[PDB]
Amino acid sequence: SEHETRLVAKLFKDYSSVVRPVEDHRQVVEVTVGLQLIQLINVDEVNQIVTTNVRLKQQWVDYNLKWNPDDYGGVKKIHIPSEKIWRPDLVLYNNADGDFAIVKFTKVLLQYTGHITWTPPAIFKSYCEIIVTHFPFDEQNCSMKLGTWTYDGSVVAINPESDQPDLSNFMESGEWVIKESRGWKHSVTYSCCPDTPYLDITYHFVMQRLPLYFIVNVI
Amino acid sequence: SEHETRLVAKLFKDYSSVVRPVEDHRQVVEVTVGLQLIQLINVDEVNQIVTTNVRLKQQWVDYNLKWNPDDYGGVKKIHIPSEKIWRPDLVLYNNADGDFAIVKFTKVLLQYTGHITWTPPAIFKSYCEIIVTHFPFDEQNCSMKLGTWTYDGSVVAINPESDQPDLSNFMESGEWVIKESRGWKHSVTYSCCPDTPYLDITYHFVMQRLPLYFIVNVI
Amino acid sequence: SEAEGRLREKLFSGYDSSVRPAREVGDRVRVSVGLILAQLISLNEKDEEMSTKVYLDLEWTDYRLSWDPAEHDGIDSLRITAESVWLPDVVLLNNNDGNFDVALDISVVVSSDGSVRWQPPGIYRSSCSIQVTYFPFDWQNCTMVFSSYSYDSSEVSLQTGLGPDGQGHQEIHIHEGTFIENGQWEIIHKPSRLIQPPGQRQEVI
Amino acid sequence: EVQLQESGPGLVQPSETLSLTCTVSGFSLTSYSVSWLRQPSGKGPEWMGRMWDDGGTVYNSGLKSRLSISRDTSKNQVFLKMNSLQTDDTGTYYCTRDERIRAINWFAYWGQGTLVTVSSAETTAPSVYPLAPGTSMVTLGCLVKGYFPEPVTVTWNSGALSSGVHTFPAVLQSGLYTLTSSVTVPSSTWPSQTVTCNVAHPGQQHQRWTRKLC
Amino acid sequence: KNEELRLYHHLFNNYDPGSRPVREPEDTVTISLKVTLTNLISLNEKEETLTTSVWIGIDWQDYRLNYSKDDFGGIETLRVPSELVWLPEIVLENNIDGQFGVAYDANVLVYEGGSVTWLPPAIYRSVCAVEVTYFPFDWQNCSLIFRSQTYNAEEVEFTFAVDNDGKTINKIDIDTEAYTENGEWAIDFCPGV
Amino acid sequence: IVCHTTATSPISAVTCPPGENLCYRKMWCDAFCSSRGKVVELGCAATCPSKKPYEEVTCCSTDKCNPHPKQRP
Amino acid sequence: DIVITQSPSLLSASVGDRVTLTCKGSQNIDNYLAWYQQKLGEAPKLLIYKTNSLQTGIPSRFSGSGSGTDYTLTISSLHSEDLATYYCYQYINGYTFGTGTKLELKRADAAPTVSIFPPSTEQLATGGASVVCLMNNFYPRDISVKWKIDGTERRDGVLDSVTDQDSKDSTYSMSSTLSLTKADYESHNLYTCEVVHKTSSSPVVKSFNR
Ligand SMILES: *[C@@H]1O[C@H](CO)[C@@H](O[C@@H]2O[C@H](CO)[C@@H](O[C@@H]3O[C@H](CO[C@H]4O[C@H](CO[C@H]5O[C@H](CO)[C@@H](O)[C@H](O)[C@@H]5O)[C@@H](O)[C@H](O[C@H]5O[C@H](CO)[C@@H](O)[C@H](O)[C@@H]5O[C@H]5O[C@H](CO)[C@@H](O)[C@H](O)[C@@H]5O)[C@@H]4O)[C@@H](O)[C@H](O[C@H]4O[C@H](CO)[C@@H](O)[C@H](O)[C@@H]4O[C@H]4O[C@H](CO)[C@@H](O)[C@H](O)[C@@H]4O)[C@@H]3O)[C@H](O)[C@H]2NC(C)=O)[C@H](O)[C@H]1NC(C)=O
Ligand SMILES: *[C@@H]1O[C@H](CO)[C@@H](O[C@@H]2O[C@H](CO)[C@@H](O[C@@H]3O[C@H](CO)[C@@H](O)[C@H](O[C@H]4O[C@H](CO)[C@@H](O)[C@H](O)[C@@H]4O)[C@@H]3O)[C@H](O)[C@H]2NC(C)=O)[C@H](O)[C@H]1NC(C)=O
Ligand SMILES: *[C@@H]1O[C@H](CO)[C@@H](O[C@@H]2O[C@H](CO)[C@@H](O)[C@H](O)[C@H]2NC(C)=O)[C@H](O)[C@H]1NC(C)=O
Ligand SMILES: [Cu+2]
Repeated sequence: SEHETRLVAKLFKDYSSVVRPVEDHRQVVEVTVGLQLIQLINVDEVNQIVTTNVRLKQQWVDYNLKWNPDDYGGVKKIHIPSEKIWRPDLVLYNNADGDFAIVKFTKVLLQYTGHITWTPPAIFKSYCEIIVTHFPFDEQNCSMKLGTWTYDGSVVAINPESDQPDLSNFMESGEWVIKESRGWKHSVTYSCCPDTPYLDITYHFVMQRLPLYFIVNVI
Repeated sequence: SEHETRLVAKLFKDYSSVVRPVEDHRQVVEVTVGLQLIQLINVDEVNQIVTTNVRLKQQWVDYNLKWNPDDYGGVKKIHIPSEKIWRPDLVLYNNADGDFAIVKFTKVLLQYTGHITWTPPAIFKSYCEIIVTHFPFDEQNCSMKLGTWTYDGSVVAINPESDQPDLSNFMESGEWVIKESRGWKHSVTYSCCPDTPYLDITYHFVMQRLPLYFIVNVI
Repeated sequence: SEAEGRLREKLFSGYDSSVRPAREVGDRVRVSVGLILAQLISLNEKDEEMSTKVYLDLEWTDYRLSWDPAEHDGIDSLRITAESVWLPDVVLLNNNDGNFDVALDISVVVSSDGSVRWQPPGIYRSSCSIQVTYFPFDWQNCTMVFSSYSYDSSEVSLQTGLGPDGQGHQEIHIHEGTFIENGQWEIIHKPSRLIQPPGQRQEVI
Repeated sequence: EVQLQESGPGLVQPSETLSLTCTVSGFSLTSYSVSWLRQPSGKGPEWMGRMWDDGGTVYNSGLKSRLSISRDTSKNQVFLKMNSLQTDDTGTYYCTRDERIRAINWFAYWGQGTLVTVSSAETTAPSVYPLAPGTSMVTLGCLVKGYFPEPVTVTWNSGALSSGVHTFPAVLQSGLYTLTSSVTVPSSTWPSQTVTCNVAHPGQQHQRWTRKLC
Repeated sequence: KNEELRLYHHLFNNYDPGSRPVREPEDTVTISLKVTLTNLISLNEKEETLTTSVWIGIDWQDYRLNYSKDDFGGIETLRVPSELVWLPEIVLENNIDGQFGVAYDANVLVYEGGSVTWLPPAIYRSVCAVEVTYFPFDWQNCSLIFRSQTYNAEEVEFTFAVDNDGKTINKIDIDTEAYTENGEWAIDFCPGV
Repeated sequence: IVCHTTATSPISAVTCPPGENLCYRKMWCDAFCSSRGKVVELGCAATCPSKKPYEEVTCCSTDKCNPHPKQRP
Repeated sequence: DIVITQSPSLLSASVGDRVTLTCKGSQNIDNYLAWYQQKLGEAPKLLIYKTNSLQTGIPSRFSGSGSGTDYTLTISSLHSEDLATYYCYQYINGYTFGTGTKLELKRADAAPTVSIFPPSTEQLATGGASVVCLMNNFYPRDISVKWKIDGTERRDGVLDSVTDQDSKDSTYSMSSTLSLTKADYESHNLYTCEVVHKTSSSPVVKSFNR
């Protein structure tokens, strides 16, 4: 506690959360992004909105937040308020009517190597096309396009943690079964700028309805 | 290019938003109050609540916020955050279940004479005695009693800007027609205090229902 | 209150509410978790969501907040706004609406030996799997899972609070003359358990 | 500007305490951390601990129980107390001023270093044996053995040693020092002229002189 | 060292976000406005609320934020929290729920030469008086009204953005390759004035 | 045949797979077309790609014949 | 913690030469390497930190470079004042120091002036019988010494020490001793000291009897 108090005071005495945490402005901050789907809260076919409970793990190295553990009694990791540090501004591009960005600023785990792990919770109300023709026996391919809103791919590169979303903590929905899921990183190019790519990670879930209820109560 | 920063710094170096903005404490702050009605949002006969969109224009002179324009390059007006300055605490006395006071703290326009104009938006849910006997052809006289909550008439005096509310920006309603409107200032005396009046401004609107919907769907 | 003001100013000199009170690097903060149910607000079978009004009862030792009462005018306990001390980020993990935190950060009580006791109110909407099969004659088994969002089991150790007799009263507490009874649901069993992990966190359910 | 005068006892008995003091000049202890380094005889340097500018301390985990560091900002002093000393603790001790960048520290200035030797042997006078061969210039010498502690001073005729003399470093054996010295002298000079080594030992103000014979 | 930190200190160590980027008080700031409609979320005729998600592109010159890339290692853009710069305080005047401002405070981008760009996303619930006369075959003329909450027309002035062809985008911008139609309504025209 | 491709980042010159013999470039507007310009896609095809109603397509057989709009063959 | 090794252990160089010293870690040091110089009887002085940054007031001769686990210090033109020990150390995970590189002045080869001395009778009267063998003004310092008594090699009781480079001629002087009791000494009669050095293909021998 005494060691960690000293450490936190010394880390944040001159920290700036405005500029990117690189040593050289020509370097790219590389952010690993992992989506954990905790619960599929709702599907709204009328307004075409999918409500999901997620944990959005982000990992990156902050150059200025290194320390030597032997200076601080063997403290190898600390927990700090995430409002103090620079963070990537991941935005849900296909937000329907929820929050575009993270709003629950939980604690960041910071390691002596400067590696930061942040795992904020979120509720995503994404917008996706709903195909109702076969209802109730339909299946929906609905997606979440995540990307840095104001940084382009030449200054902050985002990489998916795994080719699939994390479903280990997923609570079983009572009306929809996730047939499959997958995350793809994309790198769009524009006619202004042959050099700078624009990056996004689109997670998608193919979910199938459990029709039994509509069989009993309607059919 | 730097004189407005100088002006704001000079004004607020020793400002206090707690004391009334008068030269002598025995003086009365004269506040001009003007209700602008932007939209009659709703009328609820079941809970007897009238919901309206308003701009509550307030004008008063802050004695300490004068400046000489020639000291500042001919700057005759500036915009200040209203949280910085003293403000009259107008409260909707007949609040039903909304906000009692203003909560959108927009900027005030401050002139070199010390004259402050503040035009906060508000949504008022006033309590109105709905009369249902003649329903649906009924006329409702609904009122908004506004006044300073904690200051009495010997320290803050409020004066209506005009005999009538400002309906110039009023969006026409789909179910009620405002037949007339009128603000009356009242001063009341209590047995505690022969000397100090208590002041309120009651605006009222006579709204007439358009009966056609209820003629079609019910009669 | 001269002595209380001076003691309060003494304790928070150089204190950091963001740093957990582990004296040695390997030390774990033991946190006792108890629950008092003030009102079972509702159960909703459409949202599979149970709404409850509760008081938490969190107890831990912060060595930085101990003092000798005989020196400080016999003051043997102190009441302090909770924002100013280190708090375990105990949150309702299985909440349904994204509200993890307590409803109101009321003051903690600090004993002269450094025991901190905190009883914040909370309105919670936990997710609860509904046994629809026998509705309306059904019974339900809803859970509230409390855990630190940040700290590992190597940093904060949870355990169930004891009863007034000091027995291992692993239960939800319900005061007979205070509990707001529900018109549709009757509480039958109200135990609690500490769940060990299989980098990992304990849970109190 | 920046100076760190480390000081303390040279010889220390086993199992007792050692005290060292570093006196700072050119900067204020309230704004620069001070750290202690140790260089065991025959080994590379190692870090023992740091007195922080804010008044806290941190220690090497292997020395945590044996070390204490403290400071007095009123006269710019930093103190190191160590207990349970052993022969393995013999070496050179440096105080250093540390630079910082955010939470990263490195040693930027050093003291001149104080040699601390852990031993129990008592000061002893040297014997001075002549060294002559078994049968333009030939080397002949003197063996100065059995003395303690360091140093020992050796000259030849006390005024005529000249640059043709070497003083090979002393060696510890059985807790006492042994040294050798040699001079180059003509083959006819050393058996006839009183070529003599003069040796002195400040540890007990001892003095001897030994000629060359065969 | 990080050149971005030098540039940030150089620009903002003596910057006042409370005053307009004009050299003389009688100068008007010109704002270029673009609205990109991402989704038409709903139209509720019972409450007469149109719910839409938009991106508001706002561009202006701020001479106080002028730098050359040659002086700062070739930096051509800087990202800054929007609370740190002067903003024209654009609001949706005809909202119905009392939410005047944007949903997310995105960073502004400061380009060399003093160009400031802001692209906040917003959720808006505007008033739309519903003409029910021919329902269910009806069409509705909803409108979005953007104005500065603080400044009059002599202080802040609007112009429509100009596309890469040089043509003014005097309308709502929608991207054909990603726009998903609403399940109840379609958009026919979207002029701006 | 060698063509520019956007499959790699940055754009790179690549020999087309066997059978395909036309370099092509496709463009269209997205939400950012007003500031970033049109999307650009560069690569190899055996036949000129189908045109969506709003897409712009060009096909050619020379090497390097499909440079990025801010580049040259 | 990160282990550090330095090479070469000794480096003979002449004034004005460019010289490079190498430091290698067991793990990535992430450029948190520093170099400092030490002389005999002198306070250590920091030369380089963070692999590139010169300490204020250091001559521009010194420049550092490296990455990952391999780092180097270079002197563009070796001055006479720069003959010293150079230590690299890391300050990112613990504090660990290299073994040091002793940069020393180049010298023309010289054969050792070898001699041997029996324990004098003044010593034998005390019971001590330490034999001694000397090798003066040789270069380079690479030298090997062996004691033989009645032809049999001896290792027990053998000790040796070598001075640093002579301030005027840069050669080295070495002494070696063989501690013996009077009984052990009288048990043998032939004694010889064998010296191996680079200036000869065969070792030099110095011997005595009786
Ligand atoms: C539900 O809906 C969702 C939507 O929400 C659906 O999701 C879609 O699912 C598709 C698969 O089902 C998926 O297509 C994949 O996408 C892959 C990722 O594509 C991106 O990355 C490519 C690789 O870049 C990385 O690697 C290179 C070096 O290799 C590095 O330099 C880079 O830095 C990266 O690290 C990249 O090439 C690609 O860009 C090209 O494609 C874009 C269009 O997709 C163009 O805009 C862009 O300009 C690039 O175009 C180049 O290439 C194309 C040919 O693709 C060419 O026409 C252009 O002219 C130009 O040259 C993206 O940025 C991608 O890797 C996959 O590619 C497979 O298929 C293609 C054929 O289409 C093959 O060429 C390719 O080799 C590969 O096929 C096989 O590959 C291996 C060969 O052995 C083999 O192991 C493997 O199994 C394959 O068989 C493929 O396109 C969509 O991306 C995804 N979309 C979204 C929006 O998420 C989902 O399917 C639905 N699910 C349902 C209904 O159930
Ligand atoms: C959809 O709704 C919008 C908003 O209601 C509507 O645009 C407005 O339409 C009204 C008519 O209903 C216009 O009012 C008049 O328009 C004529 C057009 O020639 C003007 O001449 C009128 O005179 C005033 O304005 C002139 C120019 O400003 C002045 O010279 C003159 O002195 C008067 O002040 C008057 O404006 C109104 O102008 C438009 N407003 C806008 C911004 O377009 C639109 O027509 C509806 N569209 C559909 C397809 O239903
Ligand atoms: C931003 O700064 C640059 C550099 O000072 C300005 O460019 C100058 O513009 C004036 C007027 O057009 C010319 O006379 C100068 O020759 C230009 N100098 C250079 C070096 O380019 C530019 O005008 C400034 N822009 C703003 C908006 O303040
Ligand atoms: Cu000015």
